[PDB]
Amino acid sequence: NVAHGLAWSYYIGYLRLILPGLQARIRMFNQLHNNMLSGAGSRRLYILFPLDCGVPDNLSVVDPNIRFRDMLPQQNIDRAGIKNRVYSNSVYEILENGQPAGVCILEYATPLQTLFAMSQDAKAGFSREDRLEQAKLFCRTLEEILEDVPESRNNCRLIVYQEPFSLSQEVLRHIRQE
Amino acid sequence: NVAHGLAWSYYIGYLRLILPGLQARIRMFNQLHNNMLSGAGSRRLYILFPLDCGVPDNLSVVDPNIRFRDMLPQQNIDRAGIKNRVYSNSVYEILENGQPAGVCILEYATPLQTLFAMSQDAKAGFSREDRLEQAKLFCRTLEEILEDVPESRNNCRLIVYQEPTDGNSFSLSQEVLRHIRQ
Ligand SMILES: Nc1ncnc2c1ncn2[C@@H]1O[C@@H]2COP(=O)(O)O[C@H]3[C@@H](O)[C@H](n4cnc5c(N)ncnc54)O[C@@H]3COP(=O)(O)O[C@H]2[C@H]1O
Repeated sequence: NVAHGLAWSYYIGYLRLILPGLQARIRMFNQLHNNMLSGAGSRRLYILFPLDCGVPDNLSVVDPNIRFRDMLPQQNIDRAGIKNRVYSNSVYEILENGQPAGVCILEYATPLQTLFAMSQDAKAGFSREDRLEQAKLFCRTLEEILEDVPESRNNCRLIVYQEPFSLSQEVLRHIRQE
Repeated sequence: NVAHGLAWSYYIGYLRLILPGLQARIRMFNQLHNNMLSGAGSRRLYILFPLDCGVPDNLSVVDPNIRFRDMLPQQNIDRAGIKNRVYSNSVYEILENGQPAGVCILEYATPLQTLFAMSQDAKAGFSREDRLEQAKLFCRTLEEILEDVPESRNNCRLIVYQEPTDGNSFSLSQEVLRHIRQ
């Protein structure tokens, strides 16, 4: 199942690596940028999961209420022969009525671009309904791996959504949760 | 289709991205390192494909004759929200009883690590015969995807091999040299 591969790829090749040392890179960010990620809703990685598989590379474009602030300190790992493979995250202010109402670390789940792609292939196949079906399983499979590792919930939130819808707002919702 | 998602991932999420900008970075690497990557066989990205899916992080350990030299310039891309996501590649000397035999860009196919642990997982399951079958399919799917990308053959070389369990001899560093020597 493609989705299980995508989900295991995301965990193994990324989360499992990135998640143990997030709070470390955040204590550093606060010392460096004047205690910006102070709040509890600020000390997690918010991962956007459009079930439509539509994933823009620039967030400010898509919702002008999401403004780039800085990047977390870089994290450098030897990976499968690549020396110092770089793992980098970005920090964002979210706006409400043009005011900075909250800050967080934010990105999309990259492999949904891959799912989209497979789906448009003239021989691979899928349809919108098959692709949406695989997107949900991707998400479901990712959740259930994350359970066996309670370093997840402290460190990361999944934000899942389908568009049959305010992005900067739904992000504030979760930030304000904590 | 697990291997299929993985073959599409390595391309859509990597080779699509970095193969085009590869030669610009090499020529820069040459100007900062005394024209090291001189040969046509050196100006390629060599990707190791162990069908055994045992993919260690450090090469020199797995074959003493593969020595880390330096790194290519990094390429930064805004990607799915991450600003300046970094794409980095490493350069290697390949030794032959202490004599520098060839020099290239070299790495493993990272997703092989994913099949490995997937197989080991208690519930995700599948055996060593099933993982081997999926690793093969990965390569095959990858290679057919790449047909529509004529730049690729001038930029990267897939090096597929299974390691011996029968006692036979296999030299990885030799294998890389053969490919370079093409
Ligand atoms: N440094 C990072 N920063 C932020 N997110 C990250 C990340 N590394 C990984 N991810 C997430 O991990 C997914 C799979 O990572 P993976 O490393 O196993 O497997 C990767 C890897 O095999 C190859 N690859 C991708 N990016 C690479 C890179 N920057 N350097 C070397 N190889 C890379 O592409 C495969 C799939 O790439 P893909 O990007 O689509 O998808 C990545 C991405 O979704």
